[PDB]
Amino acid sequence: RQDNLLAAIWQDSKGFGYATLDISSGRFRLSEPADRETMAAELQRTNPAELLYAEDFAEMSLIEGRRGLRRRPLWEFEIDTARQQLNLQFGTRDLVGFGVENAPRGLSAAGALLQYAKCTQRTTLPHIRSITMEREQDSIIMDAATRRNLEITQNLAGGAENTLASVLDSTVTPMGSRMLKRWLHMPVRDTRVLLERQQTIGALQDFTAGLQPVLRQVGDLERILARLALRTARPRDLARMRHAFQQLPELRAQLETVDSAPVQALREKMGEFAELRDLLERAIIDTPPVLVRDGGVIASGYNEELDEWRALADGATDYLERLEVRERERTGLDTLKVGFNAVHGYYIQISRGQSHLAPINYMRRQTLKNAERYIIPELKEYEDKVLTSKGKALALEKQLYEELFDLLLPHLEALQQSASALAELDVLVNLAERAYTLNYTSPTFIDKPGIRITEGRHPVVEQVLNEPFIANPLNLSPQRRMLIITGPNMGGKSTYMRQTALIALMAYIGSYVPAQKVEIGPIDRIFTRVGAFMVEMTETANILHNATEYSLVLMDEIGRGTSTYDGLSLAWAVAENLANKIKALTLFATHYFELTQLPEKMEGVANVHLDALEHGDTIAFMHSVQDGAASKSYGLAVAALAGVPKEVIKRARQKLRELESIS
Amino acid sequence: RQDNLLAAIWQDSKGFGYATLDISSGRFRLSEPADRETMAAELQRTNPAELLYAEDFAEMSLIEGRRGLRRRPLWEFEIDTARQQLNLQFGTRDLVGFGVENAPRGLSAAGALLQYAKCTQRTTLPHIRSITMEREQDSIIMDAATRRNLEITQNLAGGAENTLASVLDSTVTPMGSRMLKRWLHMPVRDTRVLLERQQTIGALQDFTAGLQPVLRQVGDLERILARLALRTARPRDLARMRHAFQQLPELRAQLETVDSAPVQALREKMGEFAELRDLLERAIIDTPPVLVRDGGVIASGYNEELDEWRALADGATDYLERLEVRERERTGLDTLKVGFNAVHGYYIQISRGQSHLAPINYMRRQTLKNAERYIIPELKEYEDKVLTSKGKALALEKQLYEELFDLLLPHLEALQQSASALAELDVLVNLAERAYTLNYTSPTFIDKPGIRITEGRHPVVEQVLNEPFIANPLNLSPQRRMLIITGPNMGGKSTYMRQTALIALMAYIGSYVPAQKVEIGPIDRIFTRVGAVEMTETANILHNATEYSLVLMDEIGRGTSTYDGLSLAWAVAENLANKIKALTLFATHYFELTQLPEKMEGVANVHLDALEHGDTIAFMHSVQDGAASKSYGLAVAALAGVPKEVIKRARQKLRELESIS
Amino acid sequence: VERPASVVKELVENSLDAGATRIDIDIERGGAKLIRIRDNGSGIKKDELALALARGEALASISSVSRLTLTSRTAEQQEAWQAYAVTVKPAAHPVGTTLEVLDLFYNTPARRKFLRTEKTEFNHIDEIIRRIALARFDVTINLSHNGKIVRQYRAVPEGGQKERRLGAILGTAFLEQALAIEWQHGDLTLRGWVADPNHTTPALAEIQYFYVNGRMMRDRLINHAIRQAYEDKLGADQQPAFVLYLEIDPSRLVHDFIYQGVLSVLQ
DNA sequence: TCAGCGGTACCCAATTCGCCCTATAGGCAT
DNA sequence: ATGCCTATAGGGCGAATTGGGTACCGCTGA
Ligand SMILES: Nc1ncnc2c1ncn2[C@@H]1O[C@H](COP(=O)(O)OP(=O)(O)NP(=O)(O)O)[C@@H](O)[C@H]1O
Ligand SMILES: Nc1ncnc2c1ncn2[C@@H]1O[C@H](COP(=O)(O)OP(=O)(O)NP(=O)(O)O)[C@@H](O)[C@H]1O
Repeated sequence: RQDNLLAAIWQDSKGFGYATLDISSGRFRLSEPADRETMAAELQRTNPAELLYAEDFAEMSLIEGRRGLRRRPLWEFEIDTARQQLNLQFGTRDLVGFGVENAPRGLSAAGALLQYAKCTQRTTLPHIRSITMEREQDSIIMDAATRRNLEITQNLAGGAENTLASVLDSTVTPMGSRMLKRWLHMPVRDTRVLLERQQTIGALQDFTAGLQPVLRQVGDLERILARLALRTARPRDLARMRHAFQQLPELRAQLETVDSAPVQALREKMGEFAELRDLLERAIIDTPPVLVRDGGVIASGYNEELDEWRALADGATDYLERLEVRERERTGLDTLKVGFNAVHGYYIQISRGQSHLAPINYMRRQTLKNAERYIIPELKEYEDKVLTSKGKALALEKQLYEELFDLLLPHLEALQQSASALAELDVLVNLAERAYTLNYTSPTFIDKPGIRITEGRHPVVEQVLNEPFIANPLNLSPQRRMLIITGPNMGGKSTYMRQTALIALMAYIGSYVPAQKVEIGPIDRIFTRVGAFMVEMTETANILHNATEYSLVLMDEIGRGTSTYDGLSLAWAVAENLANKIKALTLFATHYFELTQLPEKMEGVANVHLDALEHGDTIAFMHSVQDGAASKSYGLAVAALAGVPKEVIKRARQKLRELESIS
Repeated sequence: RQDNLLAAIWQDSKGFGYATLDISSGRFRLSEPADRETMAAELQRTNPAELLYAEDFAEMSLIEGRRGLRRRPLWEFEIDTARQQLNLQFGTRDLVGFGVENAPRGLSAAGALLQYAKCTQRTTLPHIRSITMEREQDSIIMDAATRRNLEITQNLAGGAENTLASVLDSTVTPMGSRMLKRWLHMPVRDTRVLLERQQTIGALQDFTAGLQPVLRQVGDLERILARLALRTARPRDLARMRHAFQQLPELRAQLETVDSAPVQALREKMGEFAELRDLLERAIIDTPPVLVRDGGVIASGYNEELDEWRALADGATDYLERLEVRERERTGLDTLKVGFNAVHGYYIQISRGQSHLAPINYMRRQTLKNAERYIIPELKEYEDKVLTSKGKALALEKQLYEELFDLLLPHLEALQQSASALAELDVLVNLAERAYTLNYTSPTFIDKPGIRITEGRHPVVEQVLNEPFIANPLNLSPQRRMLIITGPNMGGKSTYMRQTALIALMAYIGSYVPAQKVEIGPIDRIFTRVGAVEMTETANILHNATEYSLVLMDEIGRGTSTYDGLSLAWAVAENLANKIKALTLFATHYFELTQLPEKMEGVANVHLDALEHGDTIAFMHSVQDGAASKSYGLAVAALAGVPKEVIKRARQKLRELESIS
Repeated sequence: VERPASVVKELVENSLDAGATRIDIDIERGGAKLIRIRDNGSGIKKDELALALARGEALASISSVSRLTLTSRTAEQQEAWQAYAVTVKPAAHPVGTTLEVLDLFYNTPARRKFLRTEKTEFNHIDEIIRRIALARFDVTINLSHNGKIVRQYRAVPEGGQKERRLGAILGTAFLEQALAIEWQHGDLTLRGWVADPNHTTPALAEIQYFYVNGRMMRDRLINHAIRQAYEDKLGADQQPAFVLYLEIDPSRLVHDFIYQGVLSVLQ
């Protein structure tokens, strides 16, 4: 009815870290509430009968109205002792298999709580065998192992080739590519927001083609706005911004006809800012140079005094031409040419043969090998008005350009909203393109955890392959909550597992899903195991402790272990555990044919396998999921198909029938 | 006693690609000779009775003095058909398991040779069962599987922490960090060049500390020289170059005392450009600004006329102060202040109350909220002499600065040699410091393939591990040419395998190796395997690996059933002990393979003994003659965090399975 | 066992007394969150480990007073046994003994206040090693802090080149000015180094260390004997710089033996 | 061909973090 | 009391370090 709960809390410069312990059950939890009200709600929720705090706790207001308070030293909340003590408590070499290793803020609380727990109790605490991170936000729970393995945004090498990004990233502008990458990093699980996107994407499927060229004109407006705030923006950045402003009347017209209130809401957030368009159109030249440094940025008609100091530098070539002409006529020297030099200034060069036939008005400035350059008062006067007018017109150009920041920054906030909205439109319209092109379906969300796929396919593997993906369906529910996927190597069982993982993630960005028809339930935690044991078994334990009734478990080859008796026996207990105790959503791709005796042993487990036909040494993989189990080994048949010599394959078949003669 | 041999060749803008075939035996091969003489030597070596060339072959001079020549079309040497045709010939889905997939220049020759072979013969040629690439550079042949696994420059995650780089990369300058990294991806096997480094590294062990601070002053001279050649160099780059030039007298003195002819040679290759030192010392200010755009680069005393145009801009503040003072006295307005403005130039500001009490000489330039700014002929005249002198002094600064490229580029070549030598010194002295620091030994090279390690250790793992590395002894030779390392997880299966791989590579950069004593033989190819695909990499190692190659097979047996991976592992071990006789390391969990030392000659049973006490376990981490006693995942499972209740269910299911065997 | 350098002192000694020629002395957070001493000395059996804690004087002076993790493998074929906190289970470790101990401070709040900041406290730990280093030229000592290897005192071979490690302990400043001494009258044998008082600078004046059959004793008798010798060569009487080693059969005569040894070396 | 033209990798270079150090007091046996 | 020693904490300076700016690199329809 009512509990006796113990807890602890600590903070750094970043945020807060929290931990608890019930001595009745032996539950030991962790969290990192980032803000204050979240932290106050977490204390209010748990309601510990005894609460720890470090002597130097800054935000004391939280704990000054709580009961059974305990002032503790600082050193007790140090991560060094915390990690060391908790590692020997659980007996592990790391706390990675609790999924809390990279939560040091919270482990300061946990570390201080256990040191205190071992001292408060000093009793039998083997009912404490684990800790787990219960995130303050449960909108989505994703491990870096998924992000690196599924290759959502990043392949194994580190690039973005044959990822879910590469596929979905046909986005015309880079700020669209990034918002796409973030959404995949943070799949929204708020049913309303997910349906907001699915109704948006459905309406733009047809209108996608018209808007996409208009979005490619914008460029990266988001990063231009960043430099605008820093007062480090460049002319060709402002040129892109103006080019983007001209498209807002066009986009407001195309999206006005579209039937989707979310689109009409995005269309208003899109805005127009036709005043800020007018400013930049009048201010800047159509295509100015790279930097402001050497001017030629602000167009004539904007500033009258810019045009004044320009008019001095503009009355340049004609002034020298008429001098060059008059002096060529008067002297009778046709090699006479009036030109500029950065070093000496302007001059009058005459060929060496005609050099000393020049008049007495000319003063020697520069003696050359092939000529004699001179200077005269008219030029040396005109030399001054140019050099200075250049710098002052250019100086006015720097100042005006920085003044344009003072004119744009009043709308800075509204432009970021617009830029985010334009970036969002590129993503949404890009997804609406992908859904239109590949005939992706809209998955609808149910109350209980389960994915029902009808002829579904791997959204990435299908695009790169030179054969249409053998799309296969799925039927997950808390009744059919695990599938033992046996079969061959290149059988497609890691694919059908990873295809299911993307489908869930793609469904949870409100994007149309790679299938004919999907109905999916709440998936809070997407856990994955990545092959290559001290890497493998650590992740599996994390997924045992952390995974819930609602979590999606993606086991790949639990069994790359020291034998076929350790790996099976573990995998066996893991399958039982997730069917008996957790009763969680599990996909168990394995080569342990002995585990195919679990559908008869367990309730919730179901035998499936990947059909393959082998003729001779060559083998062909149907890549189709069938209800049943694997026929036999297939590595022998694959080995040759991977290049392995027939001297090995024959010796494999010769050693096979020496081992297969036993069993 | 000569055979009928067939060949083909093609070239792109980069280099040349080559392929051959003997129709008696069925041996089909591949190469990419980069230069001409290498390509001429390869034709001379093989000596094909029939030789193919594409109609548009550029360097015809090679083939116009050869016999049985065949002019072929271009499209036949296209990679698309080549890959497609050769894939279906071997029956593979890729040519990755031949180690030629990323050698397209050579596959144009191989592709065109087979299309010709299928047309010359027009019968079944199952004798053609494989191809293989031979980049037999003095540089060791390594698949990227090794570089991503050994973590030479990059760990599994993609960072450069817990690498062999991170460890050996205590190099003071970045150009040292890079030459270190290139050596580790291109290990020298010219035993003479390796001994040149080992004699160098032994002599600098003592002097390592004193030289290292002097090398940290240099900075990245190598990339500064690249910008100097491009005529795009920055003042701060030339400042670093001068700071480096000042250290050359110092380094020439320290290395003069050292007893090593290779060091004395490198000391001469370092040379001295004290003439270029004098130039930059006189020319540039001690620390100039970022760009030449801003001026304030070239120091006074270098150019007379630079200082002339500067002297105009320097007679500024006193001219305006005396104006400000005289005009404040004359008018009787004390709020009168003469200041500069980037936009408008210089001016004379007076407070709004005193603004219209100013004299008739004053011309309005700028009206303010709080004041009235003016301009006068004396200022507007002085305004000209400043603005123009700035630009002309600054223009002379740009020109002089580019002229310094015409003074330095005569030595450009000699500076690259010096920079390479300085970069090489940082590497060598860094390794001399590492070998001094981490108690490394000098490995000596023998005639036949084999590594004899005496209390060796993993050069990386030992450094980052809190506890000491349990030293392991090794004895590889063509007599003991394979070791079945069965054992627990945290047994040290992977460590002792990968520790051996680094030891070989570290020995083949002429650097002192992580061991008490090593004697090592020729290792040409280092081939490695790890879980992400599997069969693809193993096959490459099978086909490519020779009597001399180092094989590092890791858990072959991640398969479809117990039988397909045991049978393959047993066959691959037999193959590399029966046929190929390569120096092989086959860490694995297959205790069933421990029946091969009695089956095979050259195979030897070893294991990383683990003694289980209480519920918990100790791993001796020491290689013992024998095999694994039992399964260890059960013991590890708990150590990976797993609840004890499924470990219990594991032990309860274990004894249901162990009751059979 | 009040200063963190005290814990070191005892434990680093504990290795030397086991016949150690390698000491891995390691620390983190200025000795507040790691005190690790690993040796290549003689190991201690699973039997002797238990009641040594529950050298046996010093181990127990820190063991139940800290989170002490004492592991060792006897040179005799065995399996490295390991204790914690009073719990023996086996590790795997080379021939010798290792004490990866965390801060003694546990139930004493006042002993935390006694802590004199840190960095300064690892600088005091350094001095302990720096002293112990000069005492034993046959033992290798690698000192590390925060995981960073700090100082590297490598064992010189018997009657070898002592100056490198000497210079590692006493910096490059002293090494240059180091004038070696070799005095001998019957049972008494004096060895070591002295910086030439002519070129003695403020930086050198930090070094004043005198070792008597391994043990260092801070005795004022020696201060007189030395500053008598530094006065009666050149007029200037500034702060001296020296490291000296006297071997005696197990007072005022010894004072006179010292003085005579110095003045002859300097000239 | 072609002239921008935006991207993109990569070398800085002010900024951030950690290490040193010297005036500034205390400190504790005498 | 006391007087020479001794650690100390803020301040200064140096060493990493990642964002910002630049020179370069294809390249993209036109
Ligand atoms: N449905 C599918 N349609 C077509 N090709 C597929 C399909 N599923 C998988 N593949 C191909 O199968 C190969 C690898 O399949 P995968 O599922 O990884 O094999 P596995 O049996 O899981 N063994 P493993 O490679 O160790 O993971 C690749 O060439 C895939 O493109
Ligand atoms: N000789 C050794 N000395 C010290 N630690 C070692 C040694 N060998 C292995 N280890 C440690 O053992 C752990 C991993 O061992 P490793 O051999 O890489 O794994 P394994 O036994 O092959 N199993 P797996 O993790 O699947 O690769 C790490 O903590 C290593 O530091």
